[PDB]
Amino acid sequence: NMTLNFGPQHPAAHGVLRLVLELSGEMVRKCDPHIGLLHRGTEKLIEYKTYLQALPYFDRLDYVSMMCNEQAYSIAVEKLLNIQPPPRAQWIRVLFGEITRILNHIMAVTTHALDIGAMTPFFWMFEEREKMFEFYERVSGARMHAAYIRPGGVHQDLPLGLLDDIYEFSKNFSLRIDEVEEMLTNNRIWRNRTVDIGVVTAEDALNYGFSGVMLRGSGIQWDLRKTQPYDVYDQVEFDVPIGSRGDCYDRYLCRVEEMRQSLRIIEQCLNKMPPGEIKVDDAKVSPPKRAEMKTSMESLIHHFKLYTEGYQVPPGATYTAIEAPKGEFGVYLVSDGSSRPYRCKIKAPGFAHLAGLDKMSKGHMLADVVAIIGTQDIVFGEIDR
Amino acid sequence: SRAEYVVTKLDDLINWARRSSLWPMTFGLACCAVEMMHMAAPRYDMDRFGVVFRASPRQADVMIVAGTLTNKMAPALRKVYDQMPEPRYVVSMGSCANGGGYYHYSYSVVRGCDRIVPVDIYVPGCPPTAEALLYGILQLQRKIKREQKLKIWYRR
Amino acid sequence: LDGIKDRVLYVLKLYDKIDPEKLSVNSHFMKDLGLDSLDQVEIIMAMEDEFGFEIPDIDAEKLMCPQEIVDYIAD
Amino acid sequence: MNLYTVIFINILLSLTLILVAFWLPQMNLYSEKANPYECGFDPTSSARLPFSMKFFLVAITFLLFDLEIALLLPLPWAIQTIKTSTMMIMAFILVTILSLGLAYEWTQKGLE
Amino acid sequence: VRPRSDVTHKQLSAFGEYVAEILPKYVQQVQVSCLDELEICIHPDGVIPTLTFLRDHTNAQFKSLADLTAVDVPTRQNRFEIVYNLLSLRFNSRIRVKTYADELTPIDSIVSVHIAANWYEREVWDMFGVFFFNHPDLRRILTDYGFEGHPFRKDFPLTGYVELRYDDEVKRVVAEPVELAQEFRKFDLNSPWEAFPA
Amino acid sequence: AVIPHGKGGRSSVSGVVATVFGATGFLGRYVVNHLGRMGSQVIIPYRCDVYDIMHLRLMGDLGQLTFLEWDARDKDSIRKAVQHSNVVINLIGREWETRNFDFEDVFVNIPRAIAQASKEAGVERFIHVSHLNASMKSSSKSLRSKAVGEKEVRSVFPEAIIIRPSDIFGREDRFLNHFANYRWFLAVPLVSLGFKTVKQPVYVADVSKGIVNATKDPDAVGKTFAFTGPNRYLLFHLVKYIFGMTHRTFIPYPLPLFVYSWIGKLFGLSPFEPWTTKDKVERIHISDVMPTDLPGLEDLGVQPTPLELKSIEVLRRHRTYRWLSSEIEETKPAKTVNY
Amino acid sequence: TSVKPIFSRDLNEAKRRVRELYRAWYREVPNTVHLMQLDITVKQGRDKVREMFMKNAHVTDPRVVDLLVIKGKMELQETIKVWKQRTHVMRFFHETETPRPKDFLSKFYMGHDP
Amino acid sequence: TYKYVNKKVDMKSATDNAARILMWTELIRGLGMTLSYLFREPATINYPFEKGPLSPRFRGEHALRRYPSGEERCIACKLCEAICPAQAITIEAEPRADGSRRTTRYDIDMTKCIYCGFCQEACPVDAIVEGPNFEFSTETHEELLYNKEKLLNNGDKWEAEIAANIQADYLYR
Ligand SMILES: NC(=O)C1=CN([C@@H]2O[C@H](COP(=O)(O)OP(=O)(O)OC[C@H]3O[C@@H](n4cnc5c(N)ncnc54)[C@H](OP(=O)(O)O)[C@@H]3O)[C@@H](O)[C@H]2O)C=CC1
Ligand code: SF4
Ligand code: SF4
Ligand code: SF4
Repeated sequence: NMTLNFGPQHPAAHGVLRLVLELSGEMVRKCDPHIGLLHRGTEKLIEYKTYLQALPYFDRLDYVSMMCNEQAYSIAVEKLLNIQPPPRAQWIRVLFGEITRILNHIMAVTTHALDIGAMTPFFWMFEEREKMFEFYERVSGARMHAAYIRPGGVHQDLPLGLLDDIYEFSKNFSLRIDEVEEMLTNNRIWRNRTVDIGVVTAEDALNYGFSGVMLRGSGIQWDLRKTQPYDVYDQVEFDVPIGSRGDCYDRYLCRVEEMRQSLRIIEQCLNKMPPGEIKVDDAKVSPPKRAEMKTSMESLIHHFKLYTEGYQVPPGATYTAIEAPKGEFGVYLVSDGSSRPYRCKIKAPGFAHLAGLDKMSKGHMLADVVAIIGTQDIVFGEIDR
Repeated sequence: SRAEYVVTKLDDLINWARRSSLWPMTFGLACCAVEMMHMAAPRYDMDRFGVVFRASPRQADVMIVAGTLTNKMAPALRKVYDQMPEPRYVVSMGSCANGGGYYHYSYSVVRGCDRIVPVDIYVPGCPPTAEALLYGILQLQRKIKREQKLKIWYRR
Repeated sequence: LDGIKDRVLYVLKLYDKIDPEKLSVNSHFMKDLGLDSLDQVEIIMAMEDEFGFEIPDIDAEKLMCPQEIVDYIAD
Repeated sequence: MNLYTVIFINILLSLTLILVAFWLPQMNLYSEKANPYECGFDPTSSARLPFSMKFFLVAITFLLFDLEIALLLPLPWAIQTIKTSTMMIMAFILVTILSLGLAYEWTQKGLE
Repeated sequence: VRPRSDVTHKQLSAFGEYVAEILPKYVQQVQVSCLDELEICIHPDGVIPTLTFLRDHTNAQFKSLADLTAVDVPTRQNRFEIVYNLLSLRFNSRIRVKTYADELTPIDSIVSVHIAANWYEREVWDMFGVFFFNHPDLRRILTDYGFEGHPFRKDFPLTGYVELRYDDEVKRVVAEPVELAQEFRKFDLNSPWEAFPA
Repeated sequence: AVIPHGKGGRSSVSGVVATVFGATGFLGRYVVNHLGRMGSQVIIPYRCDVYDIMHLRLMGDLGQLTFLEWDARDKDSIRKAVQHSNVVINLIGREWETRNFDFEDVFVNIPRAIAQASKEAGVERFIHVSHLNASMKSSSKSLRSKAVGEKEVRSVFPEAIIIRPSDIFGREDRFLNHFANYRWFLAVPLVSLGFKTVKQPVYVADVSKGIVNATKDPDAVGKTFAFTGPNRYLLFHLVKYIFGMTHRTFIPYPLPLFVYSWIGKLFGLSPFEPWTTKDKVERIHISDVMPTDLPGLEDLGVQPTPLELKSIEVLRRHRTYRWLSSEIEETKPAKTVNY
Repeated sequence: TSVKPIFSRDLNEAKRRVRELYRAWYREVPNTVHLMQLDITVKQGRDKVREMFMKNAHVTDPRVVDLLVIKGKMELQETIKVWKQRTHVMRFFHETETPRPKDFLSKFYMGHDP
Repeated sequence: TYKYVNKKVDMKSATDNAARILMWTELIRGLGMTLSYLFREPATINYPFEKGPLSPRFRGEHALRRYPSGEERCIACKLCEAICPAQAITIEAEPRADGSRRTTRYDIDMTKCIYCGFCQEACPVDAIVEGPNFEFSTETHEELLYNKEKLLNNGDKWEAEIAANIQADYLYR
C-alpha cells in the first residue's frame, strides 16, 4: 500500500490539499484527506468583531460564491433582530444570489475539466465570468469580495443602468453554456472519465450530510430554496435539476442545468423587481443615508453609534441555511445582547463533502481521485474556515 | 570593443530572455487564485506577456504567493521555493500574503510570506485586481531589466 | 542458566546511568539503585532487545531484580 | 559511413546542448534545493519502494504479440513467393492463431 | 417585523412535548424559540439515545446532521455546550439537540448515528478539547501538526503564543514566542445603557 | 543610544545600529542573523546584485535591515554607511586576490579606510576581523597582509575589537566543504600525508555570536579575541573524518607542497573564482597557533561547539542516495591531537 | 470529588498506560531521527521524550493523566507517520530560540516585567 | 418543480450508433466548436495601452482628501479606526495650535487593509476615500505601510478624479 501525499501544491488539487493516499497499484486503497492548510481563524476572529465588520469575513469563507455566503449571515442577523429587508433588496439578493450561482458553476464545471485535461471550456466561460464580475464591481465596487449584501438589505441601490446589462448578458449566456456542452456533455471521453465514478447511494448521501447537488444528483429531491424559501425565492418559479444514476457525469449535468435554471430566475428578477428602498428604515439596524446624517442630529447619532459600536442584537441563537451554490451554507450565530457575536459556526457545504471522498473513491485510480475532488466543488476556504 | 560595453550588451540579452518568459508557478492558496486565474483568462492574457503556468516547481520561476500562508503551509511554501531553479523571484499577491490581511492577528496565519520567502514585488488589494497583478508582473519585468549580474562580475 | 545472568548483567551496566560497579543480582532497580520508574522501563526494554524476547507490559512491573529477570527469561 | 557521419553529428549536437546546460548557468547548491520534490511536503517513503502494478498480464502478452508481429514482418518479400497459396495459408494461420490467444486473454478475462 | 407563521410555532411545540414524553429520561428542557426553532436539551448520556430516536422514528425522521458545534461559556461549570443541528427532509423541519460537556468529561460519539459527525467531532476536539469516546479516529483536523492548546476556547489568546519565521542559521522554519508589531487594539464597545427589553 | 525595550525576540529593540560591510558572504549571513534576531539596527552595504542580497531581507523585522549601494574604491560610500551606525563590524576578505583588488586591499587597505571613517563618525566600537595565526611573517601573502592591516586598524580606530578566528566550518564552509570537494581528484593530495597539519575548526555560528556579543560587551574594547574551537586536529583525521561522514573513499596521497603550490597556481589561473589557490594551499598546510593567552569564544559568552556535533549537517549534501540517511553516532568520531 | 472516569479508574491503572506510551516513544525516537534525517542524537532524542514525559510528572489526577496519553498517543501517530515534517519535530528541541535566564539579577538587567 | 437531467435496436438505430462509435462523430463535433472560435475576435486588452473598465465605486487605493480651501478634511473623530475590520488604520491626535482638531499621525497599513471600503462609508467629513488607483505595487514591504503624508499626497494627486467619482455616486449613498 504505497503512501503518497497528493501534495498541497498540486496543479489539479484545488487550492492546497494534502490527500495522503495509499495506492495499491494505481488503485487508491485509502483516502485520508488532510485539512486546515487554510484554517485562518475565521470563527474566532468574528467573536472579536462587530456584526457589520464581520460581514467581510463571510465573503472570504467561500469566495467563488462571494455573495450567496453574505446572504446567509444577513438572513441570520435579520432573524435575530426580527427585522426583514425591504422588498427591492430582497429581489436584488435573489438577482445577485443567482448570478453568483452561475459564477460558482462556471468555476466548478470548467475547473473540473482543467484537472480532467480539457482546457478550452475554462477560457470560454472565464470570459463570461469576467463580464459578471463587472456587475459586482459596478454594484459593489469590488470585482469579488463586494460586502454588498449587508445584514439589513443591500448597501446601495443598483447603479442606474445595471439591470439592462444583466439582461444583455443573460440573453446570451445560454449559448455559452450550450457551447461548453457541444464540447463536454457528450464527449466520447468526458463521459468515460466521469460516468460511474464516485456513485453515492441516496441513503448514504443523507447519512454523510452531503446536502447539495451531491444529494440532488443521487435523486433525493431537496432544494432548501423550494423547501424552505428564503428572501423572495418563493415568488420566482424554477425547476430543481434532480438526477438519477448519481455519478460524476450526472451531477455535472445537474450543475449545467442549475446554470440554466438560474438564468430563468435572473430573467424574472429583472422583469419583476419593485421600486422601493434597499435597506431597512430602522436607523437602529441600518446606517442612516449620508444626506440625512449631515443634516439631522438623530441621524448623526445613529450613524456614529452604528459604525463605532453596533447593532446590539437581542440575545438568542439561530441556524439559518440557504442554498449556496456548493450546497447548504448555514451560520449558527449565538448572540449575547452585545454588538459583537459570541459564536458563529459556519456550516460549510464541503466539510461534509470532503469527508465523503473516502466513501466515494474506493478501489479507484489516481485519476479518479482528481475527478471526484472536482465533483464536490471543494473550496478550501469554507472547509478550513 | 571595450569589454565593458560588450558586457552590458550581453547582460541585457540575458535580462531580456529572463524578463520575457516568466513562467509563474501555480501557487494558489486564499482565493486570489480566482483573480490570478482571471489574468490567465482571456481579458487579461498572461501568456501574451510570456507567462505560462508550469507547476513542476523545478521548471517554474516566479512564485506568485496568492493567498494566506497559514502556519501549516508555511514549511511547504519554503520547500517548494527552495526546490525551484536558481533564479527565482517571488511576487506576493494579496493583503493576506503581503502582510497578514484580515487575518493578521490570527494564531494560525503567518503575518506575511516575506517572513518565510524573500519577496520581490508586493501586489496590494484584498482581491488584488488582475490588472494590478499584471502591473505587478510587469514591474518584476522592469526589476529584472535593471539587474546587471555580469557587469558586477566584470567589475569584481 | 547462568548465561542469562551473564547477559542480564552486561545489559544493566551498558546504559551507564546505573550500576557504576554497584550492580548486584539481588539489587532492585527501584528499591536500592534509585533508578527511576521510567528508567526501569528502559531497562526491561533493553533486556528485551539482547534476549530477543519482548516481555509484557505488566511483568516488567514485578521484576526490579536482575536475578528475577533471569528467572523469568529462562521460563 | 554516410549514416555514421550523420549520427555522430546528431549525438554531438545533443551532448553539446546538455553540456552547455550544465557548465553555463550560475549554480548555487544546497541540500534543501536538491531534496526530492513531493509536491511540497517531503517524501514519506523511499520513492523507489516496490510498486504494485495491476496490468502485468497484459504487459506479458504485449511481449507475445510483439513476437507475432515479428513473424509477420517477412510477409512483404513472401507475397512474392511462387507458392502464393501456401503463403496465404501460413500467414492467415499466424495472425489467426495469435488473434485467438488475444481473445482468450479476454475470454479468461486475464487482461481485464 | 418577520412573517411569523404561528402554524409552525404550534406544530413544533407539539413535537417538543412528543419527544419529551418519548424520552423522559434524557430530555431536560425543551423550547420552541420565537424564531420558530426547537432546541431539545439532553443530559450528555442521552447523546446516543436521543439522536438515534430522531434519526430512526417514523414520526420524526431527522436523517442529516447539519452541524456539531461547541459554544464555550467559561462561567458555566460544564464549559462546552455541544450543539447538534439536525434536518428532516421528510417533514421539512429541523431541531437542535444541545448537551453540556466539561473539559475532562467526554461525550459519546455519534459517528454511529450519523457518519457526518466523523469530521465535526474531530473539529470540536481540536478547537475546544472536548473528547468523544468510541470515535473511529480522533485527531486534530484544523490546527497545525504540533499545535499546543485548543484555539476556540474563550481562554485562548487570539494571536496565540507561537508564530513561525524562516531562520537562516538553522535553514528551517522555527516557532518563537509571538511578538506582535501592533497589538490587537481591544476596543471596549459595550454601552453602559441597556435597552428596556420589549 | 537606544534604550533597550522589548521581550528579546524579533520586533523588539536592542539599540545596536551596526554597519556590517561583508554581510553578503559566509560569516555575514551569520552576523546579520544574530544582530537581526536581537533586534539591532543593521545597515548592510552591498555591491553584489540585489537578487543575491535577498536572502538577507528575510532576517530581521520590518525596518531593521537597510541596504546601501557601496564601492570600495569610493571613500564617500563608506562615509554615509557609518553616518548613523554606532557599531561597525568589518568582515571584508577574499582568498583569490582579484584583478582589481589584491590581498592588501581586501584585508589591510580597505578595512582601514572603513574604521577610519567610523571614527570620524563617532561609532562606539569597531570590530575588525583578521585571520587567526595571521603572523606578520606567515607564508601566505594573505596572512601576512591581514596582520599588516591589524596594525593599521589599531591606528585608525584604536581598540577596535579584533577577532582572529580559526578555520571556520558551517554549511557552505570552505574548510569543511573544500576537502569534501576534493572527491573529483580520486586521491587526496596532502603534504606530510595530511599529518604535520594540526588545525582547530570553529563553527560559523560560534564565531558570529562572539562577534555580536563583542559589540554588546564592555570588556571587548582593545582586545584581540581569537575564536578557536573545542578541539584540535591533525589534518589527517579531519580529512578522513569528512570523507567519513560523506561516506566517500579516502586516499591520502603525499605530494610536495612545492609541486602543489603549483596546482593552486593552476586553479588560481582560472577566471571564475578559482576552486583553489596558491595561497589557500599554503594556508591549508599552515598549522594553527597555540592557545597562547588570547581570550576565547566562551569568554565572549558562546561556548565553542565541537565539530563532530554539527558536521553531519555541513557534509550531508555530499553523500549519495543511501549514504544520505546515516547519522553521526553510528559513525566513528576521529581522534583529537592537541600536539 | 465524585468524578466519572475516562479510561482509568485509578492513577494506578492510568500509570500503566503511561508506561506503554513511554515505551512507544522510546522505540520510535531512533526511527524518526532517521526517517526525517533530523540532526539529533537518538540518545538526545529519547532524553527529550523523557523530559516531555517528566514535565507533566506532577499530575496525580486519574482523568487528567488519561487525556494526557490520549494526546500523547496522537502525537506519536503523527510522528510515527511523516505527518509531522522535521520543522515540526525539531520544534520540540527549541533549537533556534535564545534561552532566557531565570536569575533575578539577570531578569532585572533585561526586562521590565519578569 | 423538479427535472430529471439524465433519466434516459432497429438496424438504423444500431447502425447510426456504430457510425458514431467507429467514425468518432461526437469527437469531430467538438473540434468544430473550437475551430469556430479560432475565427472569433479574441477578447484580450493591451494591458498598458487599454484598461479594463472600473466604474466610480471601485475601492482601489486609500487617499485622504482636503477642503478646496486647503484644510485637510479629517477632524480625527477616529471612527474610521473603530470600524476598520482589519485594525489597519492607526490614528493619534492633538489640538493643532489653531485650536482645531487634527490627526498628528494617520497610518493605514495597506498590507493589513482588506479594502472593504467601510472607512469610505464611516467618515462623517468623508476625508478618507477609496481612490480609483489599483496600481501601487511596491518593491519593499515598508513602502506599503502609508503615513498621513503619503495618503495626503495620494489625495492631492487623485483629488480631481476622486471628486468626480464621489460626485457620480453620492446620490446613491
Ligand atoms: N571562514 C573563513 O574562511 C575565515 C574567514 N575569516 C575572515 O572572516 C571574514 C568573513 O569570511 P567569509 O564570509 O568566509 O568571506 P567571504 O569570502 O564570504 O567574503 C566576506 C564578505 O566580504 C566581501 N568582500 C570580499 N571582497 C570584497 C571587495 N574586494 N570589496 C568589497 N567587498 C568584498 C564579500 O562581499 P561580495 O562577495 O559581495 O564582494 C563578503 O560579503 C573574511 O574577511 C575573512 O578574512 C577569518 C578566518 C577564517
Ligand atoms: S487577500 Fe483578500 S483575497 Fe487575497 S486571500 Fe487574503 S482575503 Fe482572500
Ligand atoms: S473618519 Fe473621516 S474624519 Fe473621522 S477620522 Fe477617519 S478620516 Fe478623519
Ligand atoms: S478599507 Fe476596510 S480595511 Fe482598509 S482601511 Fe478602510 S476600513 Fe480598514
